[PDB]
Amino acid sequence: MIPGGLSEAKPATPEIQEIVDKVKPQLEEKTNETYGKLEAVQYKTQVVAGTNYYIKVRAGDNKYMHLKVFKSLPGQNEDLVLTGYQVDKNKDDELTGF
Repeated sequence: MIPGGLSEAKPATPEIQEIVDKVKPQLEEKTNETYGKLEAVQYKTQVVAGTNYYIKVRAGDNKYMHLKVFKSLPGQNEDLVLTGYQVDKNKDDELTGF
């Protein structure tokens, strides 16, 4: 029905890859490097004042990049955010909380 709180990793989808595909550029200048297609692989979602996001996304090459976005409900203007990301994080890195 409505499982809130960091749950297991739901396998990414077009929406998961959208969060990352929406913060991939926010990641380029928010870290100090340039990432590439973020082929989402899995993503942890939870609830609070909207819905945060966790996403183990393939950073193009064999490298990976964890992602942490926040959902600020539907309100036009800007939407979602890149609340964090574990750069250079490999697959073994389960998202767990973040």
